[PDB]
Amino acid sequence: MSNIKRKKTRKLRGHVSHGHGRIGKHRKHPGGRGNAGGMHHHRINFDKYHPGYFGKVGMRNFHLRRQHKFRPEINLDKLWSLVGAEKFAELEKEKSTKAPVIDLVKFGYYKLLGRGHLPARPVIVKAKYFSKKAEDKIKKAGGVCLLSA
Amino acid sequence: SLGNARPLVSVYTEKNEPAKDKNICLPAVFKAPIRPDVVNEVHQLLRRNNRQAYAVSELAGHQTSAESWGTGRAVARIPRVRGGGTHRSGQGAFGNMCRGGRMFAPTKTFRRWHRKVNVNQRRYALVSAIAASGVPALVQSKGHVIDGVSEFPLVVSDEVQKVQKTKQAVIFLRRLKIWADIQKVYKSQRFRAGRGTMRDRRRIARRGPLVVYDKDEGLRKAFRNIPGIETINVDKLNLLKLAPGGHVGRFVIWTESAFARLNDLFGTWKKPSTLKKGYNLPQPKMANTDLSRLLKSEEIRKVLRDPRKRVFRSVRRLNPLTNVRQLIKLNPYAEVLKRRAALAAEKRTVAKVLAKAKKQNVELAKSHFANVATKAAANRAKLLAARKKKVA
Amino acid sequence: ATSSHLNWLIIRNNNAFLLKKRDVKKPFSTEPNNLASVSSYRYSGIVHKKTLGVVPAADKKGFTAVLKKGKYAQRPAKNTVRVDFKAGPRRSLKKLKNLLIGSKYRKDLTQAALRRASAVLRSQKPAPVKGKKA
Amino acid sequence: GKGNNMIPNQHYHKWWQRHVKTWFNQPARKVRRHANRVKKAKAVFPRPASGALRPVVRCPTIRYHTKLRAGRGFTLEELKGAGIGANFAKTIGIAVDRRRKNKSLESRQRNIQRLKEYRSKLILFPINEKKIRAGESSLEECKLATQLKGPVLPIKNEQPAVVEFREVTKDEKKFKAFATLRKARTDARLVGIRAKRAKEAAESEDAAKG
RNA sequence: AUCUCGGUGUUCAGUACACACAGGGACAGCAAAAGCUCGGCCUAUCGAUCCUUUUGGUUUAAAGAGUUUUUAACAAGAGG
RNA sequence: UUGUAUACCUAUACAUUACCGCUAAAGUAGAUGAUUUAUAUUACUUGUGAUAUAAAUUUUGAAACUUUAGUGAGUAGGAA
RNA sequence: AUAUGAAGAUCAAGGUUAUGAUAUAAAUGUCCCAGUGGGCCACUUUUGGUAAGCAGAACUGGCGCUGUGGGAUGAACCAAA
RNA sequence: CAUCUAGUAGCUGGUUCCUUCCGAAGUUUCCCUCAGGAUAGCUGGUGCAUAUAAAUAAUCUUAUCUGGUAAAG
RNA sequence: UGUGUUUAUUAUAUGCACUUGUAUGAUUAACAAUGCGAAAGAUUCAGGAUACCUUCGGGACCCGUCUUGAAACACGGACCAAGGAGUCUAACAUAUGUGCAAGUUAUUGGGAUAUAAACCUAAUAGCGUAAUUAACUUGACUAAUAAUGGGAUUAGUUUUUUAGCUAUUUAUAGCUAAUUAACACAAUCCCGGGGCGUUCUAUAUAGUUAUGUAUAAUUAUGCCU
RNA sequence: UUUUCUUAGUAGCGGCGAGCGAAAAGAAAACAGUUCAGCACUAAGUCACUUUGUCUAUAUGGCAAAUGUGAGAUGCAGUGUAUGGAGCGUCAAUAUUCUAGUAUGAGAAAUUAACGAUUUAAGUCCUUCUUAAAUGAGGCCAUUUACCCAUAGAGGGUGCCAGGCCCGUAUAACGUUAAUGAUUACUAGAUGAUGUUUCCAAAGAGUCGUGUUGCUUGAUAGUGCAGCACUAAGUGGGUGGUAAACUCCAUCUAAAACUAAAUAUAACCAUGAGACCGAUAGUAAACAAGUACCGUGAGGGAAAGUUGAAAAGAACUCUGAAUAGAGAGUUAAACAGUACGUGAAACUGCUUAGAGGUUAAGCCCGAUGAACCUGAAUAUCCGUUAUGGAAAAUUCAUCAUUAAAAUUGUAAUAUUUAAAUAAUAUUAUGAGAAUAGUGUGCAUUUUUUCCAUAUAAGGACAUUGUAAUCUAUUAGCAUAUAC
Repeated sequence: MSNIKRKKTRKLRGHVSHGHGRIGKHRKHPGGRGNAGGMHHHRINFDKYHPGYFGKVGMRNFHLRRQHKFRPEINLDKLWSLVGAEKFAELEKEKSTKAPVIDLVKFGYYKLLGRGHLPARPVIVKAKYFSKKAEDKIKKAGGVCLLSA
Repeated sequence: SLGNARPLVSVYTEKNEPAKDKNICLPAVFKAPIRPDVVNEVHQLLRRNNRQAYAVSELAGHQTSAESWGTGRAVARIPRVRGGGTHRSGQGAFGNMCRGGRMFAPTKTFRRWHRKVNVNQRRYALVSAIAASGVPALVQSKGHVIDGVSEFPLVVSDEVQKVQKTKQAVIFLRRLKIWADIQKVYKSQRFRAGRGTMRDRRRIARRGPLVVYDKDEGLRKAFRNIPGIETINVDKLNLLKLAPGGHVGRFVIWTESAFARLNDLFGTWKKPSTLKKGYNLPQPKMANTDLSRLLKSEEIRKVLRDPRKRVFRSVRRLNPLTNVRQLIKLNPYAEVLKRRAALAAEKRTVAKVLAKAKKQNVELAKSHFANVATKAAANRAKLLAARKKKVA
Repeated sequence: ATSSHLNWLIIRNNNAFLLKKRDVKKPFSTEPNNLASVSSYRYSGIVHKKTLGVVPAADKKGFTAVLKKGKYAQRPAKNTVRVDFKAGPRRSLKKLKNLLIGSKYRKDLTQAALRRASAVLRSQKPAPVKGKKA
Repeated sequence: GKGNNMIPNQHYHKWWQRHVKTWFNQPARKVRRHANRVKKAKAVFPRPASGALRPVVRCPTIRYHTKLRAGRGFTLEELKGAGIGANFAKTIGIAVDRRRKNKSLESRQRNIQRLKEYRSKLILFPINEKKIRAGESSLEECKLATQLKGPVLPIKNEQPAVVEFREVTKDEKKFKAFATLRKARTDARLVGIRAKRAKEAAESEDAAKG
């Protein structure tokens, strides 16, 4: 499926050594096998390029459950793309007929973070968890966050 | 890009009947782009999905208890077969270079033979094999005798979908002047030049027309036995059958209820599809695409520079020390002193041949004293210049 | 999909008529309306209607029966005669190469057709010329 | 080896070519599993294809709070309120599984309509043409009008993408949540510290008349 | 011969330790005061991971929830 | 042998030229009555321009043609 | 004790870009990309050693990796790639 | 004897078509390291940013700083 | 520089028609001799290491290999024919191709049939779109309008302002030294800001709200700590 | 329960080094549930033999009789089972009906499946080459130029490549088996839920557990397993990824048992395939191959396919003691005669041609003798000439006239892209061309098409010699000036 016509086995026919030198030509494992020895003769290669290899920074969680730190998040940055496409500007008549009741647990999201630059319209967001700046820019525009599961 | 704009493909009846009472616009697939390198790559990866696994036996070459006589037994160090009395000891075992050894790396049955192509990239290649099954520059370049075929796309009635015998089916191809591509199919019937002949592919022909149909009342049975012909449903549309070989431009015969459904399968240039949920037609990188109209074109032509036209071959360096016509070209005022010294050199001659010949002093006429005694008496011609020019 | 410059790049390296011929790098192509069989850009099959084909005869060994340009008024979806319009000069060599330079008031492919016609007339000249050779 | 390489970790130290599995019967298992389903569905009656009932509630953890998948059950006290029939429901095929104890009432009312939705769709070909109490119809027979054999009997579902967007607009401009979660956190963070000082400070008056 | 937080020089791969340095933030010594004292006038006098072990928050976790013991974890030393 | 004199001989070096490559730069893409060129009628400048009638070259595998310059040692090795 | 310091941020005013010569196109990333990690010879300077076609270094040029002319001959010298 | 087993080898040996272009290294640090690595240098490939000055960059002159070797004592 | 005295020398003032006179825009072009490419097949002239043979002068050691150095008294190779050594796979990286692009990828399955292919498709999931911290927490500035905010270096843009060349509908065009604007695209350089962590510290905490001092009765009515 | 995808190379484990490494949830495939022991079952209510009647497989069967002999109270059946139950009570449906069997035929094949060498459409039609062989080449009224057939054009055979000569193939027919079960008959067994509600009530011991010890695991103050020591409880006991004690909460019910399906499959029975190998390959084995052969034995284990279409497998004669040689003969051919297709290289017997004391040979470069081979004039100077002849189209001939077919450029309408714009058809319009027809004329002096006749030559071509020019270059002379 791969070429070989473009591979270099086909260009080294027939030059003697096949890419590898007269002198210290291709032998089986001349530094060892795999990640060994990372503290001895491959020391420099493991720091640089991999610092933080060899040690132990700690707290052993026997049986992590990744269904505990789940929390899908969403910035204020988007947040208006969730409500449909033409209500974007159909409310900026100007006519404040609408704070959109958004429920993020029906959109798969659990926290509302706040990176934002949000517009001046009210919303009614219903996330599980809060960012503090999220609830400080939605209150600044006449909105809520209904603290709901 | 904007789709129809050569539109009205006409339906032809059984008797080739230069139109009908029906007229369909182009279903907008036929202006979607034909990229022949996408199709070549998508076809190639997708025809690998019919491959079967091969491998040598995993125990072959390795059915020997053969170790190495080491050194120094005057024979090289490979695993030689053990015992006695049987031609086979002690002979050479296990190696790629031995006779009976395992091959260099044996072929395994877990090569990746099949392939995952993106689905949107197999929709791109199907679309570029329908827009090339119009365009009679491209059907005429897959071979494909079509200089008596009525329209591109050939749409025929739904009455072709009821053809039930192969006798009726070849008359339809005779009446619609499709039979001249079947006759080129029979002239291509060969044997393969392999090796494939021993492996169940000795041969039959090359490819012919493709009859896209909508319903099958009888026509896949009736067209089954004709060489080169194959019949295909609208909604499926194999790319392996619609651009065979990775090459675009198969002669394709639609019916009419298989031509109504190309606006549902592939989308439209305004809306998406109905049957390929979310598919939009691919946009080209070039809408107008006629580089001949564009290079004319008076928006472009009024801003260009000039073709300024003389071409400068213009080489040989002449030597302006043995040339004079290259010295008097590069340095005029060479001419001025080259004349001013050659005229004085011609005047030094006359003063010499005069002052020598005072011991002979013969003539004064023409022979050895034309270049002497004429200019010795043309100093009377500069007696005027002192005498008659002081009137100013 | 409409252009010939697009059409060519789809065929300029594989079509049924391309003849690669091992050494002199690309001169050949065998499509029935070429006039100088080369694969060039539009000395070519389909040009969409300036496909000029000078051919013999029809009555071999008569004259140069020219398959002409097929131009606009059918679609160019092809025949059962619909797209091709086929007119054939005769009678001479000097008074039909002028009534083929005159049937082509427009000048670009003319002199490929005035050399393909002047070589079809030469190709059936040995039925009158180059006699019994005593 | 030479360097910058995403440290290798590939578990091939263990002679895994005796463990290799190849899957070229994958096209051939699609054909046989399909042809088993066809031969199953032809061999029942006009019964459903799949087809018993399989109740609907509630993928377990927080990650799948919201999804409402298909169960294996119907819960002997989901059957009970729905006019069933705990050992009649195995025959018309209602999945009667009884290691499931129903926790909520909502979980039991989510699936007690589903036992009356179907059985209001289930025509009961009779035994004797006496029509004991089917009580659907005579001439909606399985002689006559049935034989359609639906696939999945589904969840329905029925929007929950969702989005029928309501607007009020609402008045709760005073009632904060950036501090309601920092206090319901540290209520339970400090439950034991507050309930230990509660049984020393509020048990200082019991030594008066003791 | 203090507490802290980076930065630099050397060796150098411009990695580490270590040794020196030049600063910022304290808090203190001497001095009437300016002074700039961050060990020894300067160039030597020394040491990773894992482990163990102190000091340290007046802590974080043991994943059903509290309470105390235990263990763990993190910062800084020591044991080589 | 030492010190000199002229005159020659001798490289794959140097110069010029022919040819190959490589490098680097530049040109060319109105074909519909497109561009020219030689004649043959008129506006007019003396002369040129325009209409008209007298032969050709050009659909440059736009990955093609055309123009000009420099350049050429090679193991291990890389690349077309 | 200066909201003259010292840094910074702005408007003003300044002939002819401030030795020479050059421009093999230079700049910057990535594959940390292959081979290599035994060297050896020479002028000059050097250390050890009685000395060595010996041992060890600094400098630039060479052979390795390179034909051709010269030294009869020759890895390295002279000339020239 | 057969299998595990094609056990492993920093070691010896061999490693298969042509032309074109560019062209090394035997040094650094570190390693139970000294017939070997990893590391940096040297190499190639692939680009990219800038083509009908006052941008800069590298051996001399000028200005200035540095030096303890030859010589000198 | 100036002007005459002056005596010398160059240049411009050669239009029309014609012709076997330079760059032929790397020029090589002419006169003459020999020899006819015979209907089938000779001959004349020039050329040819075709595989050789003959003859002669110059050159010329035996290849592969490891090596600082091989013709080596280093190893291998008597000769032929066939066979004979950089692969497959898992995972990652860079690069290029291609598709779609806040996405993307159906490929475990299920459908639909035409056949191990091709076609359609649910619900998931992976990776990405949000990180940090040992952990608990926490989570990316008021751009609805600032691409990193600001600065510097900045290719381009009817941008945009200001003398002449060129065609003058006396317009409008195109080219240079200039006034601007732009995120001045991208990329580098610098200075900031923000999330988190850790440490200093300004919390008299003024405070601010809230279970609580108000009654109705679980609820909504006060200021305060 | 099991299998796949994902979780996840994750949590964990590890000289915390090398390395290793699961599971819940989620998504699929498939789905099927149950039985005991132990209670106030409340008449051993059970079973195996054997014999005797008597059914209808060639029955470790069916029923009954004697209840003949035994198992069984140290516990057999029925009810009933941790997911628990059993009796009362209500309340609401409620028989001569059902479920499961075998027997039987609905049905004059009535369906469907699998299996059957029993059955098939159309050319061996007319000429070339083979005249060794046709399956190859040509041809075959029109039906829109298939000769015919085709739901059959897969493959194989047959003296070359065959849809039509043959087997098959496609669709089927027939034939055989099996499955279906309308009724009837007999033997069984049975005749619901329950908003609800009082009483009765059995839950597995040297076994969990704990200590230790050993192996094992991802399991870390124990993941599983085992030995030993210790040995439970009945609101008890196990688990909740960190040991312990308290008080909770959730969650199951261990120490007894059965169970289809999805899943696996280098073996076996029968098949189909292939981007596989093509006789030093592919199995070791294409063949009398696990053979010949070797080893005391365990074991080791080859090599070896091909005459031709047909044996037509070389009668016969001569020579010889003879296989044989020579001549015949068969054959398309014995350069096909059993190294039987082809027949390479190494290596040489003979022939033929030159040469030989000249690195040992071979070699390179430049020539050479001999041999052989390759390529090469298409008409004038200071001109693809004036004349003169010859032929023929009979739209052309110059034109005029006519009939068409398109092009180009205007106009218009319907379509796309709704306003123009464009592009596509469908019409019309004009000028100029071209095609076929007729005619001052066929040549009326022209038009096409051929041949001797001038200027300076055979000119052109190649190979030479000459002469001149330009580049790069070598040598030689001397016309004057300055210092």
